[PDB]
Amino acid sequence: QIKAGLIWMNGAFVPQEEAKTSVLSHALHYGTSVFEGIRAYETAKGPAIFRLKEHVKRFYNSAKVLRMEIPFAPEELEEAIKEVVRRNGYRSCYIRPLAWMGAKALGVNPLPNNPAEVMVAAWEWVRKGARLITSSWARFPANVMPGKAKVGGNYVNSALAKMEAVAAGADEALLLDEEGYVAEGSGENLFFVRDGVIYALEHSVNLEGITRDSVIRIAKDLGYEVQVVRATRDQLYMADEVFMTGTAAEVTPVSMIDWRPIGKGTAGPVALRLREVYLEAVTGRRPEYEGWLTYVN
Amino acid sequence: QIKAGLIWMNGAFVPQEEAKTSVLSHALHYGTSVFEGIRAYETAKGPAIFRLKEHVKRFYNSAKVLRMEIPFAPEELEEAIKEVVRRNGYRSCYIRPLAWMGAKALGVNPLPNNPAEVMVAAWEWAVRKGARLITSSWARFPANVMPGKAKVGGNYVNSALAKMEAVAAGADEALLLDEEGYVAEGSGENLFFVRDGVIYALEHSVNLEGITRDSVIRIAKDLGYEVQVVRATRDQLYMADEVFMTGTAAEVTPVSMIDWRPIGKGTAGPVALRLREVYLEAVTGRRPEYEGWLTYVN
Amino acid sequence: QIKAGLIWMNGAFVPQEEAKTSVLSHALHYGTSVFEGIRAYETAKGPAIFRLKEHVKRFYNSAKVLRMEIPFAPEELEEAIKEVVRRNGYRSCYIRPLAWMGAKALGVNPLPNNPAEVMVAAWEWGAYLVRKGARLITSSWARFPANVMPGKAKVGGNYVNSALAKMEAVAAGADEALLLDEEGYVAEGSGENLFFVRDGVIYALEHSVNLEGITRDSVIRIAKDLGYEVQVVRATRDQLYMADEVFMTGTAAEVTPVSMIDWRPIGKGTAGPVALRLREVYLEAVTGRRPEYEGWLTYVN
Amino acid sequence: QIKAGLIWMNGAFVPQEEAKTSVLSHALHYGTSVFEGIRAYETAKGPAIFRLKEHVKRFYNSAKVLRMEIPFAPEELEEAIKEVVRRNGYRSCYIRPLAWMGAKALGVNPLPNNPAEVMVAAWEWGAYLGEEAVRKGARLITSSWARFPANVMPGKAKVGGNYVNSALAKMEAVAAGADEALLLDEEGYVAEGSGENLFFVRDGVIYALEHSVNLEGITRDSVIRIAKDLGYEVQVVRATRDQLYMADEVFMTGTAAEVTPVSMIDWRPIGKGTAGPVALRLREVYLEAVTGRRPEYEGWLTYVN
Amino acid sequence: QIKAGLIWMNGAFVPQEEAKTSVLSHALHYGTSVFEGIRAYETAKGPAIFRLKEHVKRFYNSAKVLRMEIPFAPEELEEAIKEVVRRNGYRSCYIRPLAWMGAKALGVNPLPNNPAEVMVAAWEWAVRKGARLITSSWARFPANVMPGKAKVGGNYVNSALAKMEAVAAGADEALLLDEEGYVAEGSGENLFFVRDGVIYALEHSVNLEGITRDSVIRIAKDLGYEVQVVRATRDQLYMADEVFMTGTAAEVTPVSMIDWRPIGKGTAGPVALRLREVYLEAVTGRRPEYEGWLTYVN
Amino acid sequence: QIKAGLIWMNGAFVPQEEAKTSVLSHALHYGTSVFEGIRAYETAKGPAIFRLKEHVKRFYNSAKVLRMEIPFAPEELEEAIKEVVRRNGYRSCYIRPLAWMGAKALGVNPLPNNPAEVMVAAWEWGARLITSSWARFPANVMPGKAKVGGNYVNSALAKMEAVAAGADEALLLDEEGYVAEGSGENLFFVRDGVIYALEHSVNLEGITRDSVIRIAKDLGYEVQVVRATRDQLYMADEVFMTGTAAEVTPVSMIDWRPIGKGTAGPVALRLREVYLEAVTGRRPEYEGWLTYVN
Ligand SMILES: Cc1[nH+]cc(COP(=O)(O)O)c(CN[C@@H](CCC(=O)O)C(=O)O)c1O
Ligand SMILES: Cc1[nH+]cc(COP(=O)(O)O)c(CN[C@@H](CCC(=O)O)C(=O)O)c1O
Ligand SMILES: Cc1[nH+]cc(COP(=O)(O)O)c(CN[C@@H](CCC(=O)O)C(=O)O)c1O
Ligand SMILES: Cc1[nH+]cc(COP(=O)(O)O)c(CN[C@@H](CCC(=O)O)C(=O)O)c1O
Ligand SMILES: Cc1[nH+]cc(COP(=O)(O)O)c(CN[C@@H](CCC(=O)O)C(=O)O)c1O
Ligand SMILES: Cc1[nH+]cc(COP(=O)(O)O)c(CN[C@@H](CCC(=O)O)C(=O)O)c1O
Repeated sequence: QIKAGLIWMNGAFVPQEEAKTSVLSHALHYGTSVFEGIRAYETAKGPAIFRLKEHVKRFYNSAKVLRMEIPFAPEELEEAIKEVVRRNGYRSCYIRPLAWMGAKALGVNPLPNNPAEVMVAAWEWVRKGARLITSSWARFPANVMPGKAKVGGNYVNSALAKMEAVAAGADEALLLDEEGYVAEGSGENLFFVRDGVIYALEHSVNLEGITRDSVIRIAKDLGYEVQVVRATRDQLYMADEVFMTGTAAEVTPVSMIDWRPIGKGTAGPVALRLREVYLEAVTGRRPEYEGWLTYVN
Repeated sequence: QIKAGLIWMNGAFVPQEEAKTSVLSHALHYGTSVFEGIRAYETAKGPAIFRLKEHVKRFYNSAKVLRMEIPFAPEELEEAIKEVVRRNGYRSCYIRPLAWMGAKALGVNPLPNNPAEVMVAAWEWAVRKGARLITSSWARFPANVMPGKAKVGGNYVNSALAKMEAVAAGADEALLLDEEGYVAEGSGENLFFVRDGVIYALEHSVNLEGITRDSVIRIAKDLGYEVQVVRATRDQLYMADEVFMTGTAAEVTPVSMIDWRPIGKGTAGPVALRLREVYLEAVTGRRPEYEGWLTYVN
Repeated sequence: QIKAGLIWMNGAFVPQEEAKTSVLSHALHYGTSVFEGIRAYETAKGPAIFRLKEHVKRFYNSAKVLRMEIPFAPEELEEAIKEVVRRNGYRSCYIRPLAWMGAKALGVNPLPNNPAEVMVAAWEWGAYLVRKGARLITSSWARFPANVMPGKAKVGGNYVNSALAKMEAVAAGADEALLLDEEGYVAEGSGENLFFVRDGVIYALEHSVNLEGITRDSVIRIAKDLGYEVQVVRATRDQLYMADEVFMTGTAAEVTPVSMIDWRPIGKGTAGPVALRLREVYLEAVTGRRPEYEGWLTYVN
Repeated sequence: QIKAGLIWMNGAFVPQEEAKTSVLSHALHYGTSVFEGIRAYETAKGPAIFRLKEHVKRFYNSAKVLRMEIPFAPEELEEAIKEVVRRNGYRSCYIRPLAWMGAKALGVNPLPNNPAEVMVAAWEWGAYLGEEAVRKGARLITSSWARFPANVMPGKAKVGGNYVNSALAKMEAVAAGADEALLLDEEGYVAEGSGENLFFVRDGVIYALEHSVNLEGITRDSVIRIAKDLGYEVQVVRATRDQLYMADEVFMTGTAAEVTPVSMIDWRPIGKGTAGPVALRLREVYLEAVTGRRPEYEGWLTYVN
Repeated sequence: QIKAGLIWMNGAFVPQEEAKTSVLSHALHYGTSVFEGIRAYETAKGPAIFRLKEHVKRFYNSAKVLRMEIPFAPEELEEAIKEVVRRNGYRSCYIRPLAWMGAKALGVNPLPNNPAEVMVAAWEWAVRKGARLITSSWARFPANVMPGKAKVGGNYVNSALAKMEAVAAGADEALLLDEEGYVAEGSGENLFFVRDGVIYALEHSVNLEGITRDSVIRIAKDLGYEVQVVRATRDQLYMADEVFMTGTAAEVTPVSMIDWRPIGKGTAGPVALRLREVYLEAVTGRRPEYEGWLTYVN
Repeated sequence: QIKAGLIWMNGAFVPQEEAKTSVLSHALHYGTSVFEGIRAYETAKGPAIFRLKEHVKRFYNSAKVLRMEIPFAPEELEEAIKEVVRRNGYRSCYIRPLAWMGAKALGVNPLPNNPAEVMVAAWEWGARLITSSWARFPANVMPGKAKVGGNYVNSALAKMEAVAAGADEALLLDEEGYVAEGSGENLFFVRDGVIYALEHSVNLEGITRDSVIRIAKDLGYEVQVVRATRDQLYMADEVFMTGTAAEVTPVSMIDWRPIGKGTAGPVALRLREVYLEAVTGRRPEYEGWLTYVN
């Protein structure tokens, strides 16, 4: 079981055992929910939530894609997110906001079910490099599933790929789009390095990662040249380095893809350095990035 | 609110109010659930569930796709489905079995959450004018993106988007095309068209293998119609003598217009209407040759 | 120049020189027209139009796709089609019915331009009545997906794709172009449907993104009547390269044996026995020499 | 009916009633024609045609795609385009040059029909002095018709046949209650409107869509230059429908559309739900440019008087 | 090392050691070769080659695709194939005929290199528990990218990549999907599935028109099975009662699992096992009805 | 026949007639080989191999895609490549390194056949294009970033088609309809003074393409990397191809439609001249790209 503790349920905190919803909820049957992944890191000045406003903005943006109505103002949700950390006495934790279509009706159309129900829960929270395998499941085309949003149903595609990779003996799955180009990991964005240049993948059908965005800024600040391009699986095979970014994965070096060693076959210097500086940034050690932090105290 | 009444929750019936699950359930966050749609009709011999066996079989098959483990034998679920009708005193109703990944963990990989939790709920459940459809701007998922042969919760985000669009456009239902441009299926039903006396069922492609579609093809052949299974384009439908949809909820529904273009005479056609009539006769227990499709609750 | 003669213009015949339309016509700028291609053959009983009703039905079906309103009943157009042959004294000829959006406005939306203007013209064709076989070349232009252009209708704009393919084929030294769909499978010729024969079996291609040819339909019925097994399938270019025979069908092409594709000889390298036989029977049918196919003919006199 | 007046027909102007062609013209049957869309605006120095040479260049480029021969030097067409404005006494008008394959033959191959016949027509265009419609923003709906792949129809050319695709999408959108259609390419990415190019704005940055299978808009080009001149950062990217749904602003550009703010797509409000400050500003400066009020953009204007 | 023995080289047999070609051969650089896979089985009347004529016909058909010229008459190759078996004293063996572009030049265009050089080699020649497959991340080539109806050397880079992936993942074979997401074929075999007693062969799509597939369909029909040819998705296979592959080397091989999802009972099924056994009886000369498919070497 | 002379075979030079391999070699049956194309030009200081380091790196990168093991260190291959020029007395030549899967087994899986066999041979060394009916392979069908033997069946089919159609070279589109590359060259086009290099997409990352971009930028030309359609090329002021063998080749016509003036344009001609000056060691700023054999 998950140790969440007090959970914010539509305006008020309640014990975990009470945070329940009808099994007739539209989202439990049709994947009609949206969520976010936000982290808080321990700093010298107490817990700090990383880029809270960008994550909340995306939460509401994801809802707009489903024409879902969130019956709370962003400011309220932001307060609830800060409270779920305080009330549970968390320091380093992962925060999971969730908006879903309730049980007013079960016709496939979700509009009659508005406004959505909302909740916020949270729980306490490489050298060799991660091993990836390209999935047999293609990332959804942009006119099939809304890839720029974190819609529950989207993750069926992520789930299928993740299970496949794990079953194949790898750590994570790398999905290609329907055209054969690299898209993203089941829950991460991808980058590769070649001849000193850092290449971030275009958005294509992927989620516009906030970690990806953060990584790019940091890389440029450190003096690296950054290019945004479309990439094939063999451009990664031949890269000096490859790494993934994501709220949970932070910056994760990738040492192998499809049993083919990337560069030296272990985490490379660029990825390790980016990961380290990113960690310094989220823990409040870089004044230049203080704007990204929200201290709960 | 939905008037379901007593709901079967993992082996036992409980009041609708007690039928709840954690908001940390994997399926609530990642669309990792499977469900079925089954109907019971009133007959002179009491309520009869239509093709219960095929529906339960597909329920388990859908789970297989997600590598989801349903901790109950098919027979148990079948008894539960009959009892949800009995205990609630239903005659004409829609039955909704649901299997979903619980709250053991929230990593995207659902395997650690097995076995799945299960519940069965049910609730009491123009035509000549014909239904009006509009082709959706959302394409049906390719066979290597989402498992279209299964009724996986997440799949219905695609259906929901198309349905909302169709309704917002003033139509009754959406018609989705696959990514290559061919007709696929409705947001919740299969498609057929008729041309020069020949009935054309659409290939399975990326669609669900409808049980109503299956029933309709058998009925059509029994009535003596030639049936061909083909791939179809939107303009083949525009030029057809008739078009109709099939589905557990839609039964056999004639389609009189698509994209503001009238189909044939612009109203329900004779073939679709005959198939609908025989189908209704079958599900209400008035066709001896199709009694094998019914499961009498009493 | 085209020797059309008397042309039916929205209800009445006028000399060719008078059959004109404004250069501001919607169809001249946006390809918003639909047309048909119908052949009339000289028979022992005078000119006979081949499957007139099927063509007229398709003409109206094509208009339906563009939400184009044709201000004439099918019966009126069929009478006009018969009359264009008679009034010009034609025997064997090609008939070109055309409906186009007029000059009421030039907004891209054609609806405000309804109803469409209509005309029926015809000219002598096939004044004389292959063994070497036609040479095809696979085009670099793909036949339009079914959600890009309405391939089941004969919409004017559709033929830009056909025109591009045909020019390419001729420039490459071939007789006709063979287009593939966007997925890579064989679709149809720039203006014909395709068939192939392998081990005695006749394979007609599925409709996919192609026009449902009336000649294709006729050839299939003829093949079955002759006792041939006919299968409808999806095909790749190399399935054709390896076939014993390949042939095209179309109102203008009739039944044309294909002896070479992409410089690779098909079977024996010349027209095969099956295609030649189907062609002979088809020609006997259209010229009124087959009682079993009289239903397909409409004698003008 | 269209009030065109005197029309330039293959070298000479004729009354509208006489500007006709045979119903056996190749282009009337097979969409084998090319055309342009050019605007003339009133200025303190009389009517000014916007980016005439760029439009004429595209006209001849479109013909090249069809292997169509235009039997007139670009200099002649440009003069005819000027004369069509003068002769008809127009101030604010839309100009429609057209080149189509004639009636020499009706084989699908158009080569035998060369050279193409040509005409230049024009009609008054009402100037908009209001603001409510503009500030309310246009409503778009994503079409069920995909924009043609680059190996199906030549999307960089203004070929008549191409517009069957645009027409089907426009009718659909209008029937759905929207003002315009937004077409996606076969892969699912945003392409362009039935007759406009698309842009979106996010966090102060202007994003122009890549050319992909779309027409390379001359208005799009002008808008990008204006934006850069005003100090905005402009990026060229590929976009999905949901990137537009969550953008701060979305707007269309086109000779007829000028710069049109888009406030809603698929019933989902864009940003504030009305025209945004960025699109409104670009429209403002664009209009000042075509009306001869921006000295820095005078090179784009051709005065007829 | 491969124990081939005497190899037929452009007209005459030579010791294996002498069966070599220039490293400047066009086919070694650009995949411009064609080949066949033919089997001989031991019968009561000595070695018998299975459907030699069809295989030779396909050999020349494949060459036609590359505009490759085989400087030998089919009858000559057929004799060479029979001789590679008897001169080596083989009973049960696999025969590999090969035609490749030589070292006349190395421009990518192979026409200047005609005619092709040809050789015929042969060597002495899962089913119990069923094979385990995994869907590849490499899509089968579209019909306008590589000629899938021909056995062109270059094509097998796609097969090789898929097979390596499947083996590295712990499976026996790879199942490739086409670019659209539908099931295509194995890296070296065709696919079939069984549902409710009905046998479903997959359409040719972008796959090779297998001779074993052809044989299997005829046998299945002769045995009274209903056989349908269709387009299939991965989940249609997941939900099938049985799945099996066919190929010259694979013969008829039952598939008990795909992507770690058990097929039906999770072991070789009865239909696949029966088709395999009847096929073996046919190739070993025990079924008079299929004698026409055999070419006795003695 | 090819006048190659002495060929480096797995560590040692041997006469051409002795450079042979078993007809049972995996690569001869399944296209499982990788190769390179390298040129040496005459200079005032003797023969110079152009960007040897980059070609060798790509060679090993190509093998990785097939999970092919090359039993020699890159430094060893470099020496062999230089030696093949020396020992044959070559000045202006084309060098063809090749690694292929041998005859240990003929199962489709190449792994059991490792390590690969390797050889290095060499021999003394506007355009009209036509768009091919064969599409360049998608990135999940064949590894387009590597020079794998099997990949060239697609190139061979397109080249034969172009030549049969009367053209000099074939222009392939990807499955989506966009321009990809030539059967053996990369493509660029010019419009209003701006040079447009095509994105890598499913193409090979040409070393000549890379060199041309640097040259262009040094000359002051603005260079943009974009995706392109066939009609963008039809409407361009110029079009040209780049490749080790093709160097910088102007394209005057595509699909019988003249490009711009219909003859080689000014930009392509200047890039060609600077490139030729560079490879022949007449450009000090580009000397880093040359490896002198003597
Ligand atoms: C498909 C997907 N792509 C990219 C990302 C990376 O985006 P960002 O987090 O904004 O940099 C994420 C979040 N991946 C979540 C994984 C869920 C888990 O608990 O595991 C995350 O990091 O919350 C995705 O789900
Ligand atoms: C995508 C889909 N396609 C086809 C069908 C038709 O299949 P069948 O029901 O076996 O004949 C259904 C069930 N559509 C469900 C929608 C009902 C609802 O209220 O939601 C149904 O009929 O249960 C689908 O969801
Ligand atoms: C794209 C197309 N495909 C198939 C056919 C064959 O259909 P059918 O004619 O019904 O059997 C035709 C008619 N081709 C007309 C135009 C050719 C011409 O220019 O002439 C025709 O034969 O009238 C087509 O235009
Ligand atoms: C498909 C298309 N796309 C983009 C554009 C925008 O391009 P530009 O005008 O060069 O900036 C146009 C011109 N749309 C013409 C016709 C539509 C109308 O009638 O209005 C136009 O605006 O003249 C198009 O037709
Ligand atoms: C791609 C492919 N598909 C289907 C087949 C099956 O076709 P058939 O053999 O005609 O029924 C084969 C032959 N696969 C050869 C590989 C064996 C080997 O690796 O050795 C075979 O069975 O000879 C293929 O290579
Ligand atoms: C498909 C392909 N694409 C692009 C290129 C250009 O890359 P580069 O050489 O690194 O700039 C080459 C090399 N073409 C080789 C083969 C041609 C030949 O057969 O000769 C070459 O030029 O060596 C290719 O084979």
